Amino acid sequence: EVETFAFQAEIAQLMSLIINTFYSNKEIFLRELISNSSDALDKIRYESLTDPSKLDSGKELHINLIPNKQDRTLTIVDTGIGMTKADLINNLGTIAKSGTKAFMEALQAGADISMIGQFGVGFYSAYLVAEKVTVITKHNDDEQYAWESSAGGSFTVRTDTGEPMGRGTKVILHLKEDQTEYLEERRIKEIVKKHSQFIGYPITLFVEK
Amino acid sequence: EVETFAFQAEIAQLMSLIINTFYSNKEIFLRELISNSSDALDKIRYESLTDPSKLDSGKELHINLIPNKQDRTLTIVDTGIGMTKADLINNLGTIAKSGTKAFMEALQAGADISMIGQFGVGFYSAYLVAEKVTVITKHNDDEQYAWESSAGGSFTVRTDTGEPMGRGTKVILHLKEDQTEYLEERRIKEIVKKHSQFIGYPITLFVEK
Ligand SMILES: CN(C(=O)c1cc2c(C(=O)N3CCCC3)[nH]nc2cc1O)c1ccc(N2CCOCC2)cc1
Ligand SMILES: CN(C(=O)c1cc2c(C(=O)N3CCCC3)[nH]nc2cc1O)c1ccc(N2CCOCC2)cc1
Repeated sequence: EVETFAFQAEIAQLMSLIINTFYSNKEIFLRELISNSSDALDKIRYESLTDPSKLDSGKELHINLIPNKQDRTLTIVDTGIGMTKADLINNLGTIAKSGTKAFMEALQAGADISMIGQFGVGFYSAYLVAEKVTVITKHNDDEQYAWESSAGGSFTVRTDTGEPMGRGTKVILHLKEDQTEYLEERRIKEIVKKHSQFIGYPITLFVEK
Repeated sequence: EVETFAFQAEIAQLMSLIINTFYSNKEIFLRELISNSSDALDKIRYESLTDPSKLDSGKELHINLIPNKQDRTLTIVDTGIGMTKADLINNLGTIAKSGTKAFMEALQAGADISMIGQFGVGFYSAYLVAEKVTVITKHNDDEQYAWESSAGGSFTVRTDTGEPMGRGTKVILHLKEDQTEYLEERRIKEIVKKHSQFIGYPITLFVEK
């Protein structure tokens, strides 16, 4: 039912560095996640040019930002290409290996944590603000999956029996208690305007009722 | 034999802006092209994880920089995924439309030409230094092609009967007379160190004999 995996050694080391380093410029996590969503959307958009049937699972290409004060969660939803079971368990970790090692070498040489995206491992900056990250994903060629990690060197992958999402990725950030500023509408708008002004897909902020 | 196509209106406008604007920070073209090569290499590397036969056309994943003082050309060769005929004629132009329009709107609003890559149209910065650009490409699923443009609103595409390259893309920059500094070893090294220090593939500079 639920399978548990160890992160690649380099990724586990990067996650501990992120979780334990005193670093006040935490807002970069949102830019990194939106950039990842933009990449997934670019991929499905490109693939649909030669195979329009790839859009049968949904034609709208967008990003939704969903803060939830009551649950203390910030959700980033996109209708990109999504990820396969192989992506979640191995492919993405394999690809991230050289960038993770290079990033850690750069930090040692005095680089700033904000440079994380230049190494293709921006996702892990989510651990600056989140105690747990849950990722629900659906690729055309595979089942709907739930990936999850509270760091500590492991992650889980299971088939997701929850609401179907058609195609794409939903990243659910379970925020740390001192990081609730990222649930504020004005704060999210400020971050998006500063870092993500130039993304080629509509970014919609869902206002809480 | 040789087919001639018009650039999409927005791209033709961007090219004229690039060719006609007084802008001294021309070195960004090399960073933009190396970033494009890195993207192509990421794609083949990722695809090879689920289908290792995609590497039958070549296992080495790298970038070569080849200045040629005698021909006044700077060649950037990569062994990435390469491009199909559809990529050259339509797909890449289609995708670049929103980014090109957005980039031009940003320039109007005072943005710097160096921001070109943030709009996914970095390739066109090649026209800061080149009077003509020739692109030889080979994707696993297609024939070897030669794309070429001296701007002026048109480009050509033909099947290439020249040396086979296995898989990848070769960008040949026919430099403007006042832009020969980009053929100098020290100058290329300076640019690569400043802008491309963090690329996940070997970048080899070929020294002229
Ligand atoms: C296909 N795909 C996605 O569906 C997707 C993944 C996301 C992640 C993420 O990175 N992970 C979530 C689980 C663990 C790793 N964060 N937000 C995401 C939004 C998405 O739509 C995807 C997009 C981008 C990238 N990367 C970009 C940087 O360079 C390396 C590849 C890899 C996959
Ligand atoms: C698959 N592929 C390539 O084989 C390749 C293309 C290159 C270009 C280029 O852009 N063009 C050459 C002909 C006309 C347009 N310049 N140097 C390149 C090196 C390459 O290996 C490729 C790589 C990157 C991208 N883009 C990145 C930015 O975002 C939009 C997509 C699109 C295709």
